[PDB]
Amino acid sequence: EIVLTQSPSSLSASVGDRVTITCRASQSISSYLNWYQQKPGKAPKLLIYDASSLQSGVPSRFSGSGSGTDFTLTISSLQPEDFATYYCQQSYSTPPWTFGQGTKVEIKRTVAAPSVFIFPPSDEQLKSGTASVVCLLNNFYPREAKVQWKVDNALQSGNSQESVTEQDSKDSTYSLSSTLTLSKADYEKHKVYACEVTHQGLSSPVTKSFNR
Amino acid sequence: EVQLVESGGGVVQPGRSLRLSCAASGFTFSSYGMHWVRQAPGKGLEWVAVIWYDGSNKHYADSVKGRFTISRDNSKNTLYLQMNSLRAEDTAVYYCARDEGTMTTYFDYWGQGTLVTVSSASTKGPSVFPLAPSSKSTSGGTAALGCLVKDYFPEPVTVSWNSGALTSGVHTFPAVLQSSGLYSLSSVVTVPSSSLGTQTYICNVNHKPSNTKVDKKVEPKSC
Amino acid sequence: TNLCPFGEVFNATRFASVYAWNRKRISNCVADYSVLYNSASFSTFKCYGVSPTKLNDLCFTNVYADSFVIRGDEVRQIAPGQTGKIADYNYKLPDDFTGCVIAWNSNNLDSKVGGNYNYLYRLFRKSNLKPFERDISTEIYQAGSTPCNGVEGFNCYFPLQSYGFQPTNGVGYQPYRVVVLSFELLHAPATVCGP
Ligand SMILES: *[C@@H]1O[C@H](CO)[C@@H](O)[C@H](O)[C@H]1NC(C)=O
Repeated sequence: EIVLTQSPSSLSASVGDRVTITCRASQSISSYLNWYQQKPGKAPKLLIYDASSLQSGVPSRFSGSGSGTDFTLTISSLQPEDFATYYCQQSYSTPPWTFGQGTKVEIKRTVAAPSVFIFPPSDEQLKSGTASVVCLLNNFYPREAKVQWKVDNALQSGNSQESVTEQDSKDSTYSLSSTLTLSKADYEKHKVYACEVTHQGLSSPVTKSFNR
Repeated sequence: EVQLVESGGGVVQPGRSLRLSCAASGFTFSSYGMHWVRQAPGKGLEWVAVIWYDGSNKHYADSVKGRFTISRDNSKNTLYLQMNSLRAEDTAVYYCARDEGTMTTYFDYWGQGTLVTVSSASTKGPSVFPLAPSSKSTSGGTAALGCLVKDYFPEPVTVSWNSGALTSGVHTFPAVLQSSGLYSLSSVVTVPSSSLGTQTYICNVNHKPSNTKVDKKVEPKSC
Repeated sequence: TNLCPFGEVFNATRFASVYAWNRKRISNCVADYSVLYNSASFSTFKCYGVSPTKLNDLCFTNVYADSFVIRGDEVRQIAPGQTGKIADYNYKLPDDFTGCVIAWNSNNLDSKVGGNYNYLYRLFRKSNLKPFERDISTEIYQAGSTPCNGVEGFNCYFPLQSYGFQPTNGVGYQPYRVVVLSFELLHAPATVCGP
């Protein structure tokens, strides 16, 4: 077998900038490597085949080049349609056809502070014996953000789940949801529930609180 | 021109079997080798199997060699993959791909894929709960509301607003897998405070594997 | 008609030792590799350079077929670039290799009660073997300062060693039959082709 390693695993570039992704093989595979583009949810598409050949229909801004064990795909002018993950795959020693781990290209924009909202558990679910407190971070950049739960000023751990959306197609912002789940009785044993957000766009961590 | 349409994905419990098909259109099927390649949500791309032209010494992959079975049919222009004794780690979106090259092999054309979820859990409809907008209705201040779609299996759930009439400002978070083995998801939407008194806000949640269609109205908070 | 003698190489009754691997040339025929890898278990089929899915629709100048017998764990050494006892002192594949490697377990054929010790392998050599080099010399290896003088003893050993293929062995040590196809595309009317 042959192990392929992409670099970097993720990157952040702006429109028109030249982007460069490298793919390293554990042994020489001549020029028997190809590139694939995959958008979230959609199927992969062929871009470059045999190191440095442009597939028909693919714009000329893409260009692959390499020889031996180290190959490189370059985008001369990044475009908004290029926000996708890029995979390198060798086809020298087959089977098996080995893929790369993927390089997600991210479109960069301006720092934006998240809009923080808190949602207490509805009575409908409180009747079912489970309480789910939701904390929503709307439209922020960059993706790094720390969400901390506090029940009567006590930091929570291991009872919350986070979900993050992909970069928005319109404004290139992220959105995050943190769900804290407790039993009904244990929910009734406390009063203050707070969501604390630490983000680069915020001068200080912001807290959204509510009493039961 | 070149089109590959997959079919057969769904729910499988561990140990059982499932057959997938891939219908091709737009090329001479008997002259190209075919590939089956899976992608586990969260992971990257993984090659599974390949069949020659016409069907001959099919090449598999390890952790699959004795379990799956790839075949084809040039008459119906169809490629088949029969998975046997499916394990939990086989849950993935499966794609069929074509071969090309003098020597070498690259996948020039792919299909949209098909989802296969393998778990011992039971197909269950989701519980939809409202996340009501805050009663502090300022003058502009965009407020947020939404729906918590909890405890369902398997993926996916389709969430729309006002029967698909509200798109701006809608964020449906990717589903998360809970410790109980069921999925949870949250769909939020930001609206002007002015609209809270005027606009009826209803989330439409559709779960096809359990045939559960729920129209839950999210209303402002009472007193 | 005029099909290449692939049957008399793979299904041959008795294989050759890995140190004295047997090379059979294939030319002036049509090749149908669909009668080669019968899937099965533990059987390995790795094509380095040329993809397998197009082997039946390609034309080559010559096809050399090397044949030998090793053990289970030494199957992976039969590959371009790898190193090891077999890859260094027995059978070496070039870095620009353009061919395929087939291997299958033959425990029911090359093993017998009491042990089949007819298969040998070279253990020591003064230097690594170059690609496609065959060494059948039975000269005493000299690991010390004194000349061995045709006999072995202190720092003097025999270069050949018996495998020891018993039907009760482990999969890693059961005898495996290996056939390496090397495809050569020179500058002449290409004789070997496929459907
Ligand atoms: C001979 O070669 C054929 C090729 O398909 C193979 O199936 C078979 O196992 C081999 N041995 C015998 C004894 O037929």
